[PDB]
Amino acid sequence: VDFKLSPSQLEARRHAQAFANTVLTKASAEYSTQKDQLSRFQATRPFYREAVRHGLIKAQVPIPLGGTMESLVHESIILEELFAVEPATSITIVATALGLMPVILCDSPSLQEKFLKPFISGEGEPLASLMHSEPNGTANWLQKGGPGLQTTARKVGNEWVISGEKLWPSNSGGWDYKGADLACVVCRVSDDPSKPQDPNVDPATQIAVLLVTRETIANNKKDAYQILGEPELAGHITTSGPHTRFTEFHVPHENLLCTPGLKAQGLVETAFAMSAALVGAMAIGTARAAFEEALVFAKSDTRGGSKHIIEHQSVADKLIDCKIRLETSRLLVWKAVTTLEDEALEWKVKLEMAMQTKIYTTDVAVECVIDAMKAVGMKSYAKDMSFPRLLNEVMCYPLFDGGNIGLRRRQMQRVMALEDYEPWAATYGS
Amino acid sequence: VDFKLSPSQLEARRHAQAFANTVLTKASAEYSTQKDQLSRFQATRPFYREAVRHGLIKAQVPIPLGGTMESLVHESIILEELFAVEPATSITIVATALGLMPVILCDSPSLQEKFLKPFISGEGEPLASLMHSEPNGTANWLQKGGPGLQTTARKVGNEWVISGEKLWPSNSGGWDYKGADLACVVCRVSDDPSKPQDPNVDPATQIAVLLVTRETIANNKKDAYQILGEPELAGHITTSGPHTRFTEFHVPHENLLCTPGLKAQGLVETAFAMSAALVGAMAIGTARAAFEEALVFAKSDTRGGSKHIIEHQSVADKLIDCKIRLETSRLLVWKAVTTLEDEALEWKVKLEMAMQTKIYTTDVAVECVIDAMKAVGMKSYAKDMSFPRLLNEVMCYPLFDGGNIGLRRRQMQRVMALEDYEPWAATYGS
Amino acid sequence: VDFKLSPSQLEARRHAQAFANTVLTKASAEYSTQKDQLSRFQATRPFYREAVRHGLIKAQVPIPLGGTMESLVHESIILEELFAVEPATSITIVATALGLMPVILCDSPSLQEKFLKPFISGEGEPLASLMHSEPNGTANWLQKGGPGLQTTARKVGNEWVISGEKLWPSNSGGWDYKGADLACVVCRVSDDPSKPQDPNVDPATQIAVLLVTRETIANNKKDAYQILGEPELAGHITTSGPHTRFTEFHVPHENLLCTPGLKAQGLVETAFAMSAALVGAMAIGTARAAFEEALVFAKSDTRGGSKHIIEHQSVADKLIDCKIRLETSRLLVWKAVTTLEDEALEWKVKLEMAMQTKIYTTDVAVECVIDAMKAVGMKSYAKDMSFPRLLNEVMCYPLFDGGNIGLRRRQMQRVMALEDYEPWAATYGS
Amino acid sequence: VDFKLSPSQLEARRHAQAFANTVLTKASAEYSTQKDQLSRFQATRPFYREAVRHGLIKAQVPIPLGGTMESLVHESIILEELFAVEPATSITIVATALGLMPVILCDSPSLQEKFLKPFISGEGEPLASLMHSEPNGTANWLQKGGPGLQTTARKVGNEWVISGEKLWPSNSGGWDYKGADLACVVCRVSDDPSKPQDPNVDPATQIAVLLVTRETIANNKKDAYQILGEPELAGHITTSGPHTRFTEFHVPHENLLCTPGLKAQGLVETAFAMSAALVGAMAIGTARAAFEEALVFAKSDTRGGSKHIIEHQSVADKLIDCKIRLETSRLLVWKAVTTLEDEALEWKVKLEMAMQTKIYTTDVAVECVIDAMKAVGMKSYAKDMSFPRLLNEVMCYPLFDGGNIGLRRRQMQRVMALEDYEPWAATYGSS
Ligand SMILES: [C][C][C][C][C][C](C#N)N1=C2C(=O)[N]C(=O)N=C2N([C][C]([O])[C]([O])[C]([O])[C]OP([O])(=O)OP([O])(=O)O[C][C]2O[C](N3[C]=NC4=C3N=[C]N=C4[N])[C]([O])[C]2[O])C2=[C]C([C])=C([C])[C]=C21
Ligand SMILES: [C][C][C][C][C][C](C#N)N1=C2C(=O)[N]C(=O)N=C2N([C][C]([O])[C]([O])[C]([O])[C]OP([O])(=O)OP([O])(=O)O[C][C]2O[C](N3[C]=NC4=C3N=[C]N=C4[N])[C]([O])[C]2[O])C2=[C]C([C])=C([C])[C]=C21
Ligand SMILES: [C][C][C][C][C][C](C#N)N1=C2C(=O)[N]C(=O)N=C2N([C][C]([O])[C]([O])[C]([O])[C]OP([O])(=O)OP([O])(=O)O[C][C]2O[C](N3[C]=NC4=C3N=[C]N=C4[N])[C]([O])[C]2[O])C2=[C]C([C])=C([C])[C]=C21
Ligand SMILES: [C][C][C][C][C][C](C#N)N1=C2C(=O)[N]C(=O)N=C2N([C][C]([O])[C]([O])[C]([O])[C]OP([O])(=O)OP([O])(=O)O[C][C]2O[C](N3[C]=NC4=C3N=[C]N=C4[N])[C]([O])[C]2[O])C2=[C]C([C])=C([C])[C]=C21
Repeated sequence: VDFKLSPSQLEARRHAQAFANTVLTKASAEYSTQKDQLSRFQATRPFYREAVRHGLIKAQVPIPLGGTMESLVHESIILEELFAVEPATSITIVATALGLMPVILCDSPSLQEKFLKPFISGEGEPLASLMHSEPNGTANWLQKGGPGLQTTARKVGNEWVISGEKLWPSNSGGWDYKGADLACVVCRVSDDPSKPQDPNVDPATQIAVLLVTRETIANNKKDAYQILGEPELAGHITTSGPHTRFTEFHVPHENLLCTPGLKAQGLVETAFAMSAALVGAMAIGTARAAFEEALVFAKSDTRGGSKHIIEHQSVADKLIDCKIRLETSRLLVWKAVTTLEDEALEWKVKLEMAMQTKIYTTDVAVECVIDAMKAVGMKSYAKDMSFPRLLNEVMCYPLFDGGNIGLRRRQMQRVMALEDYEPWAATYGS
Repeated sequence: VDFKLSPSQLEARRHAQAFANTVLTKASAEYSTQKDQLSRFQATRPFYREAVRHGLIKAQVPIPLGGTMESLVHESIILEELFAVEPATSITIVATALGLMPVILCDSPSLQEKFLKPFISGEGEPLASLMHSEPNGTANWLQKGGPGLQTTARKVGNEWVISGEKLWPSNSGGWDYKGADLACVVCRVSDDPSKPQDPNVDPATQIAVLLVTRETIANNKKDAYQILGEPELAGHITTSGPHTRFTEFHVPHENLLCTPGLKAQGLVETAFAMSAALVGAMAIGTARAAFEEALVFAKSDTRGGSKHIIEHQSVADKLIDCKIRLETSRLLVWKAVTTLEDEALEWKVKLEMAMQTKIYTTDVAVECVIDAMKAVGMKSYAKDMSFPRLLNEVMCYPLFDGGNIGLRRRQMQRVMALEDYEPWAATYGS
Repeated sequence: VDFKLSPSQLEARRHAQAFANTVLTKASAEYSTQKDQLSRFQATRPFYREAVRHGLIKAQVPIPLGGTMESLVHESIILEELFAVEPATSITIVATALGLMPVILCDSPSLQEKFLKPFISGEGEPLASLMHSEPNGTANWLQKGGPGLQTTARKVGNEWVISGEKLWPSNSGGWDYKGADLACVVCRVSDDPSKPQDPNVDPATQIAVLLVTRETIANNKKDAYQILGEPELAGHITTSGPHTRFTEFHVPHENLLCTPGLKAQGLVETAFAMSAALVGAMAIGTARAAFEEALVFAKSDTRGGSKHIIEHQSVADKLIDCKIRLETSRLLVWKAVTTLEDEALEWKVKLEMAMQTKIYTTDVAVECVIDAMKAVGMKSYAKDMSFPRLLNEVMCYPLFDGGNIGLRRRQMQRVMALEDYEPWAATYGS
Repeated sequence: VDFKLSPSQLEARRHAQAFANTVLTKASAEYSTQKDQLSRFQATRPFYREAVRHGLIKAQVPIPLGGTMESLVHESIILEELFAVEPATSITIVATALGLMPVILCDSPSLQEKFLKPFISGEGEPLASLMHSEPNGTANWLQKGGPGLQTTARKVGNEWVISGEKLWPSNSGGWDYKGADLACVVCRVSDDPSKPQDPNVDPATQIAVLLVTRETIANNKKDAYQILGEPELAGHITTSGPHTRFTEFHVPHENLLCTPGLKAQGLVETAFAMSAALVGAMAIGTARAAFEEALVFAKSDTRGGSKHIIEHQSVADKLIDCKIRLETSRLLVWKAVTTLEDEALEWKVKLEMAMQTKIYTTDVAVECVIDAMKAVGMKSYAKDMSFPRLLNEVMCYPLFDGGNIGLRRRQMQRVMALEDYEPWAATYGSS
């Protein structure tokens, strides 16, 4: 057991810091003047372009697939540094990574060659999206006896026809609402969409994932793909994640990611478990910005007293708590991503670790931001400091990427209740 | 011991609910279009007008002084209903109340008659402000050997001359930056503002409070009173609490609230202790709105499952923790304001109880809003629900009205450390 | 709304204190030399004797029934004082109170007069016990489709025959294992005990409560009523709540408490709800002793430094948190018991308030004891201080009287989910 | 970065597990019958003998000093397995390790060769004790202008004379109150012990460590070393940490660990910093036993319902929270001991990491035990389950080894307040 960083991992850190400082710091002056969520998102376009130019999109795809991703620890380091400065654009990079994951993870060399090509070119501003989330929710999408996903697909000849609405998927409508360069649309198979999911068939057996590109949307009637809305979010105000409606939206059979059923579900599960671990790095980045801002302040400001406020035990107690949360969180992320890369561990083991990581790091990040504000006091509440932005951004994390209460705690509970559950396999082996 | 409400307490609730429902609900339409903090405050003026017309400003003044305040429990009931709906204007009323408290509490019948007049009239939109807070902080304003308040006063002839800066005080610049109708300016006495506070002099012995009206300001040179800025707040985006500079600002000696010294400090301390108790009702109002919005959702929405989400043990646990926090908070506030009104108890007992109240209610109000959001899930993060507003609003409370970490816990610690401290005196008697 | 105590409330406190100080302080010298739970329980007989002599058992029965209970606030005040000194004997009194509650609550004046008789006499050491808890658990005793209670009753001729086992009920085997002077044995009605509970009938319709006295036991074969064992408890080491087997145990039909079904369930529910509210006073008593011991220590000990440790912000912070938990807890208890006594309120309102109180008071009491230990430091871990006993004692409360996790949160959840739920009805009315 | 365990690390776990299960499980039958703290301690002697025989005392000493300790991660693994089963005897072993640390960390080969010898022999039941703590407290022992340690020392001829009292030090009296085989006695230097510490001199400059063996004690008058008492503890009921009084107790100058002053204080700090990191594994063992008992119960008991209670969200939530605390705790411990072993890092960086580790792991262990008890319910409260023992044992951890409130939070705060404080140096290197 070793925690030492390789030269390539310290370089990744240096590269991410340089990009965030020289590029991402200029973003706010552009997006802040815009009047709504989409406009703010479109204002980030030049910065994403610079991310592509800096090789950061290509770094979201494994080397075997023509990308430059060195490992998930490198990835975790990059994301922490990025989110400690500016989640605008940073969020777009990782949302694209997620949107690429089902293609990355499938075992279809032709699909990989064809659909990952734009993202490994180092050109343009291509966006990917994993379109899973829906207006009615998704915590219960696999509940046997329940309605299931409300975006459905049926096969008609050599094509699939998609019917229904998505809500929340990042980048899903692309820069201009004519679509992400690649969307992986997750559907429930239904020959007759006006009828309820069969309560006697396992929902996981009816899952399909269809690859939709801008070409696919262009080859369809205009009214077959409509953007109905764009949520105004409490924080991450520069992201896009619209409300989309599919109506008789035709997709070539060749665009079907794999055979419908447990394998399709598994691709979705694996993608979202990988994101569950990586989200920890984002949360640490945000909470670290908070902690660091409060630490610098506490060590340089006396608040009209005789000594720097760090010298008061209650203030120090808050900063200690912040520090501990960030330290424990990073260790857990690095544990989780390494666990996920370990070919000798069973899925159950990797999944459970990923669930722990998402739950802990996101819950604790919020406490860290809030405790940092309390320590600084009143001055943390005005927008000449980072905290108002950080407070809104940090509340995203426990809720998104499969919220802790409805999704991640349930996924974990399910593993723990299996007769063969081995709690310590990721540490002490089977 | 009795918890039953009188018909007048019930009417106070009804009256406050109706005002919030019929008047306050219309405020957002007006302030949401405005570009900055001051503009948003100005947009709020017609609603403070209606609050005056509804008698709510007169209700901030005791009956023996020409006001209509029935009791502090009536007050606590009104504040909860207002803040449950909309802190805009509601904050202005309560900030005015605090700005009036030093005059309400003094032993000067002539001063009371003169200065409370416009506030008990039922007319106009008159604003009051207790101007204590400062750019450098105030947590250590009473520390012997420290720099002390940086807003100072010296007597010259039959006038006092104020030098220095205030920051944060609600309403202080009035509607137009020409002054609150009444500001109580808290100063440290210094015949030479260039020299440090005497470290062998108890800071409390040097406190003066000077009454400043729009007339006082108009009778001074142009740049003797300057508004240097207006903080943009995370929440309560329609209040005004500017950065003010006094330069050789002359005030008549007749406007000095009382003899400078311990009695002046006493009036400030007492006003802030009353507001420490009342603030709990504000926190309750915000957190209650969060709880109720989450509760309705939970009992009407299945999130794509087969049952309402309140039927999941994890969801119910969150709503349970919310309800418990709200219930204990309200009991504590009523206990505290009732203790304040009890002539048999000595100040230190009333003070310790008010500190507890402020600390508890404001800390747990934050947790209540956060748990409500975790129970609702992703939907809580978009502005078509209240939570984004409530999250920014609730974080004000542990920070403002004397922060828990620097001020209130320290005030409580000091009382607990006294040799004759009686922990249960507010309950079981001395 | 009023918090002021009457002369009788103040006398009840004074009386409880004198009894705790003069009588209870001497119990430890007797029970400490004993070898097992029963030996320790039996060694407290002389102190329960004194409690009866001080009228404390008679005080558990309302005045219309020949007892001296003044109110539930008086009761809460009494219990707080007793448990702040010594839970031994104190626990026996309140367990007797619980045992008597179903009789006190029933609609039969002749049952009341016959069975309550020895408890209002002021002589002897009468013990009562509500025999509900079982070896297999009780959290799901009313679950439709579940196995239900495993102590069952069938009617044969003019008598009932009880089959099965109880575990935990305080006082159940009396001083000598020949039985409590009054036991209320809660049973699932089953004509054939070898058959499972019918999954098609609502469990609450099958509840019956049978009154079992030392007479009943003497009138049965020696092997019909067996004590299989006595749990060795972490804390409250002088109580008795043994493992009891009923085999073909015959009970007169006259000794049936009421009609089986909802009526009998209602009496059990009501009894346990009242105890849910009163348990708060016991938890406060224990936590108060912890807080006050830490407080006195903090104010008199420098821990080899230059100042009393209460002058360290981290120490004060712990003491402040303790104080707040205690204050909020007592407010909630007094609110709940008052709510229980208000005939204008629906049962579900009283139930929900009782549930909140049990959950909150018992959870935070544990935190209060631990923090007080943290503040005192290493010294708190040795048995020359109260803390070791208090720690073990305090951990009983979240678990017993219906655990927070399996029972009270579930009872509260059920109420919150009802369509006609009124969260604030106990405060603001229906 | 790597989390995989080596064959020897995996073997250290199997070995520690086998010893706990075959040996330590039998301890209870012997100590449970005794009537007081010392008797219960004395009843564990045969189990400590077996620990020695299994090479576990030798494993508390670095290889270069003739011991068998392979690394602090190995140590962490061992302690977690031991404490998961039985802290009796396990506590004696680690308390000995701490008592050995000042000698292990000193720069005197002759002193190490001589004093560490019985402990690496693989025979007997040798005990070591770091005698720092005192009746009046030690949170403030280094406070300038404060009273300081009340165990003082003065040099008279070629000897040192110790005056004052210790309280709490593990094993300090040995098995029979004739002394631990090696005690490291931490003293404040004072020529006239009736005079207060000079408020103008830095307390750290006055620290001395004097080695005191059974021979030392035998060479003194009887009344010069007396045990005044033995605390009855809430938990870890089989350990000894007596109240000791030194009255004109003579020690050879040859037994002075190093020159009094900052270097002597540094050895104490480093020793206690190392133990701050290792304590985390002790707390993990205790909390882990709680988690595992609750998990087994939750997955095989319906509590009179129609499904196992782990199938209830609120029960799962407690087990999840326990699991997460345990996982985060072990990562932190392993990070901390790895940091401590990193020659490229500054002391302040190592210390800060050790403080964090101690504060977090020990606070969170307590929550883990209590949550596991809440999930099991009423049954966890009776002594036919482990929890009553685990509850009392777990509360020791935030309190001992320098309590979190008075000591470890203050040591950490002090580091954070320095101008050159580097928060992420143990992770991202120094700039
Ligand atoms: C890598 C990282 C990056 C990320 C980004 C993403 C994520 N996640 N994005 C997205 C995408 O892309 N795609 C998609 O699809 N999506 C998305 N998102 C969204 C998210 O994911 C979320 O999380 C979802 O939507 C889900 O949600 P939730 O909340 O979790 O769920 P719901 O269904 O809605 O529910 C709610 C609630 O309820 C309750 N429950 C239910 N059920 C249940 C419950 N409990 C218990 N149990 C049961 N069964 C609970 O409470 C819950 O909470 C997104 C978003 C955003 C904002 C962004 C920015 C992005 C994104
Ligand atoms: C009842 C209702 C009413 C409300 C309104 C008001 C209030 N409060 N307003 C005002 C007025 O009116 N006036 C005045 O003057 N002011 C005001 N404000 C402000 C507030 O009050 C606040 O709170 C103040 O500013 C204070 O703050 P703080 O934070 O508390 O303090 P400082 O000084 O800043 O400090 C900070 C921090 O630091 C630390 N420390 C210091 N010192 C110390 C410490 N610790 C410990 N120890 C010591 N010694 C801590 O951490 C702290 O925290 C206001 C405001 C607003 C926003 C509004 C809206 C309003 C108002
Ligand atoms: C007023 C004051 C007085 C008191 C005393 C009494 C009480 N309470 N005692 C008694 C009597 O008397 N009687 C009877 O019967 N009993 C008794 N106890 C006992 C108690 O009450 C307890 O609490 C019972 O046992 C119950 O328990 P719990 O725990 O709650 O339940 P279970 O069934 O066992 O369960 C466990 C667990 O699991 C889980 N779960 C289940 N289920 C479920 C769940 N979760 C969710 N959901 C569902 N459904 C949970 O976690 C739980 O926890 C007693 C006792 C003692 C110790 C004493 C001293 C006394 C008494
Ligand atoms: C790993 C290994 C393990 C081993 C074991 C040991 C440890 N720890 N042991 C011992 C030895 O060996 N040695 C010695 O010396 N000792 C010992 N111990 C004891 C412990 O360590 C403890 O921790 C000590 O004592 C310390 O305590 P504390 O608590 O921390 O302190 P003090 O002084 O007492 O204090 C208390 C309190 O107070 C307060 N404060 C003060 N000061 C201050 C404060 N605050 C804030 N600030 C300031 N400045 C606080 O709150 C505190 O808490 C031992 C023990 C035991 C039981 C065992 C079993 C073992 C041992």
